[PDB]
Amino acid sequence: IEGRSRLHRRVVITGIGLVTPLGVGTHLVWDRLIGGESGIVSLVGEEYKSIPCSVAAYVPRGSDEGQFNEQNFVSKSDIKSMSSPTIMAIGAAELAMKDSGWHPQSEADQVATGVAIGMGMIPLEVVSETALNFQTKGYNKVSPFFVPKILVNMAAGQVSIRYKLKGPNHAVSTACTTGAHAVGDSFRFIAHGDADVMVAGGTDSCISPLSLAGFSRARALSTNSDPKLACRPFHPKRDGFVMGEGAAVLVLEEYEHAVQRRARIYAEVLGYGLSGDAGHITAPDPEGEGALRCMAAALKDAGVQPEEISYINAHATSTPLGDAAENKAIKHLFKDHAYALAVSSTKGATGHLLGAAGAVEAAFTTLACYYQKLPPTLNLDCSEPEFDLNYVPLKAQEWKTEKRFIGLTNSFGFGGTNATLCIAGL
Amino acid sequence: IEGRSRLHRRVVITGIGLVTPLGVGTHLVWDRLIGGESGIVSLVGEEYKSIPCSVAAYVPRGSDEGQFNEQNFVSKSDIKSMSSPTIMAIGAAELAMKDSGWHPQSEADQVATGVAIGMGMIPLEVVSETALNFQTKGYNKVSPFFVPKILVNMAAGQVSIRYKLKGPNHAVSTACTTGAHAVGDSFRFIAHGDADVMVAGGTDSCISPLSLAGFSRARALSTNSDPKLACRPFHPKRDGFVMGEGAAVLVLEEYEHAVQRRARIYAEVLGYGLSGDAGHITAPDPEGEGALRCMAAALKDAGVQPEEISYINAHATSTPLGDAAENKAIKHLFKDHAYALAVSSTKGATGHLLGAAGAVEAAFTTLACYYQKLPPTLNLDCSEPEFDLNYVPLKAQEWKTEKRFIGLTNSFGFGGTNATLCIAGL
Ligand SMILES: [N+]
Ligand SMILES: [N+]
Repeated sequence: IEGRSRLHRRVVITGIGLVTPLGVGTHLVWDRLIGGESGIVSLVGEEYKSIPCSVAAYVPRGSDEGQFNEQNFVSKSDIKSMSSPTIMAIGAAELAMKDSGWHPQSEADQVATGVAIGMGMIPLEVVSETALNFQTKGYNKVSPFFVPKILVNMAAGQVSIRYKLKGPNHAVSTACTTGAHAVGDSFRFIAHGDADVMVAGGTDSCISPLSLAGFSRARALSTNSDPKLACRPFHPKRDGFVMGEGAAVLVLEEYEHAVQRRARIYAEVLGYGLSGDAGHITAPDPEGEGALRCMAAALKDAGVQPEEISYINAHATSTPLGDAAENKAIKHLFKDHAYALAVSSTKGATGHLLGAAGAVEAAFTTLACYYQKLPPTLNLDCSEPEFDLNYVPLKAQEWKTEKRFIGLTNSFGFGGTNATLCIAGL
Repeated sequence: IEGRSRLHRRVVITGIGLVTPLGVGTHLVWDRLIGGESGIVSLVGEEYKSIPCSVAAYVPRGSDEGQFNEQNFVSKSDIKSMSSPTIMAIGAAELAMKDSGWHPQSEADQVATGVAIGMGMIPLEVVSETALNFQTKGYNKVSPFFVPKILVNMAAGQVSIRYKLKGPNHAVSTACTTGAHAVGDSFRFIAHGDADVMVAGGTDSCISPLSLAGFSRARALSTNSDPKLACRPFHPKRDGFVMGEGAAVLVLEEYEHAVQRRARIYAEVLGYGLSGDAGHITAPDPEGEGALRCMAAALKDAGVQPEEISYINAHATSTPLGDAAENKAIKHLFKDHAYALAVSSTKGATGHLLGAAGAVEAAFTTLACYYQKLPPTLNLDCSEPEFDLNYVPLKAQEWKTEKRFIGLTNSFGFGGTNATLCIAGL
């Protein structure tokens, strides 16, 4: 005959694990973010000679609290067999599950818990080094681990294997929209009943001369040699994004499941919206039409009116055209209400985490909901007349409301692929 | 706290586009498959001399009907900006949309049509060739299109741009499960209301010395030098898969939407199940637990009892362990009903299309429903005691009886990622 009705369950976020250029550990990173810190640094080394971009954002490595020590998460042997983004994902997943208090042991809990971690790009250096090894030293020098090491889905696979997660096992690779799709897809799977818990997020760790060359050739990266100033979303002098690396993982969980085990609940995922610009492979719709459609779709999924939104964590990566288009979309969707909400882009602090960007920013939007405090857009000391909203410039803002705090987070990628998540306080 | 009831719509398949080693074009490819043909051939090229593998399945190229002519779909200029899998996906999507009669022109129809095309692995030679170019000829000799060519989501992106498809734009990358996830995710998006039409599928075209070396070092590939016999799913002498290339795209469409425009409908997508083995990085569970769980999840999603299944298109790639494990899962789940259904693997005809495998096999299962005719498992002239089911050996079987024709198609991937689709006649 026709469609029936089915139960659509409620989904909450009960844990967050962050491995980022601001540091390692969700709450330390939040403190640093709110305090106006940044992990953008100058490139070092002759190997970056000739490339127009001279800055990036690295995960700080070492044994100190807040630094990333791979050995805390994977063994020396495991290091050789997995890629850098996979290792970061395992770290972030470990931290997220510890943050959530969810460590499935029984077969039932194992099968009820899935993984949806995406990666935006293959580890290019693993491919090129192996090719050289193969071409010079022959077949027998190729590692039996080569293929599993290089596959985009192996962050999700290894997290599943290492933590015994037997539910849905999914991995998206949608360029800079990856981390948002991972969270949204996990939300849908839980709402649908495929799993009661999902370990969701994104990872990327591919800063190298070759990758920076590629993105510079696509004219995507900032050419500013000053790492303090390079990334400045909405700023008149913005000149391209700054490549970062890291992983962000969130534990999503069915609402009753969370309540019954007395989990700490940060926020509820209310809606997920998706669209395509269908315009250009790298340039965004200049009017921001795709961004408007995915934000609108997220609001429709959530059953929320534009007027009910308090905060938008913008994608705004510090590009001339990108930031302007998103700003346009926000103003066109929210009309007079655009002046009554707050928008900020946190990429000034983290850099652009590529496949992890949408997940890290879903984490920051979740924490903004939980704390009703908004992280700043760094470096925004002035703006053009077209940028006339509250972008939380420079300094964090309190945002207290007695009504429900509801936020959106946007992610857009090459290929014109767009997603928005609608996340709310409880 | 437990959630709210929402409309869950019905979803049908109204077009199929195939670019495969059996040829190009829907009913042509089906005819060849049903006729017992195969596209597996000897590897040609001196670059393959050192590697143990000697067979593969290529898309036949040329201007004859049934051959792939890239110039029919993409300009000579656009070719340079796109990878081989992207080009095959464009061809497959155009053919699928032609087959469906869906060419959206209105703003409403364009926004209602999304794209979900995945890719398992980008061609490795694009990376290593660019690396060499960068090293020896410098930054300013790197193609500005390098990053687009190495992104998994570019097939979905290009299909969106080229056919102005403005709905959800999503690209999964779950190794050999990719094509199944793309169709299932599309099904869920349409059922949920995100889109009324999705152009869904998978593409891969990465046969190269390094890729084959990788799979050989992983002990995944048949070393049989006879292309007529190399791939033989369920056979006593099976010894690894044969790598293929290609793309398969299906137009999924909301049921009322299809009826209203008087679409020709092939089949209904009833359910989608996902699981993870959480075991070995490349091998499936020897007892097929994960496979059992994803099949069972698909039946649950579809609202269908095991006894209602009449046909399974097996993932069975022609590996000792994998084929036995899937067979075990089928027997464990269906119990005595396992002897009442039919199971076949079509990889003897196409080879293993990697990220496209689950989509091509979804297409074949869809056509099995439509025609009530089952494609054979090639080369199965005998079997071991444990393989005691009806595998449609050698010759196609008519399947016109019982009640509703309901099929399953299974796909399994490295990282233990599993998916099943349940697809039925109407
Ligand atoms: N964002
Ligand atoms: N299959």
